[PDB]
Amino acid sequence: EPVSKWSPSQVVDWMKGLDDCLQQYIKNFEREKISGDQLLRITHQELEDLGVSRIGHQELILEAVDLLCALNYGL
Amino acid sequence: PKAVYLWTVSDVLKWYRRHCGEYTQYEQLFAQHDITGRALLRITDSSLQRMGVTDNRDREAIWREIVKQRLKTDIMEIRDMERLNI
Repeated sequence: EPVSKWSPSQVVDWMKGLDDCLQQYIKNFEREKISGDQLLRITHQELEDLGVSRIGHQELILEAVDLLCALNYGL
Repeated sequence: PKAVYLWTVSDVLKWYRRHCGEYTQYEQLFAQHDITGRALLRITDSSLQRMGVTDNRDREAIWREIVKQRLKTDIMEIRDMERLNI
């Protein structure tokens, strides 16, 4: 399934496979119902709004999205 | 010489003290923002600004160190990869 199709629950299952230090952000992603399409389109400002104020943490999430995006489109 | 992708925030602050030592007042921003090696490879001039390095000259000096470390990293990794071949 393309990531652009993922439901909010599928985004949360993906996040659960990421670094231990990002697990704290899962409640916010869940509350806001971030879909797969929204995740592929995610920005630094959207992460800040989702409670990710540490720039190190923003960059780990963005690194992981960039990797997911490359896989999605088979780059 | 541990590769930057493997650097902990501790390794980042050691890096900072060595190369950005004259700008010791921003050292704790890197701790507060949890800048690991992996983050250090991604941040931009804009991130530094958002983190609190508002002074342009101080920011350019730090940014120049970051770019220098990234080049060093890239070169040494190429050299390492060539030794393993392939």
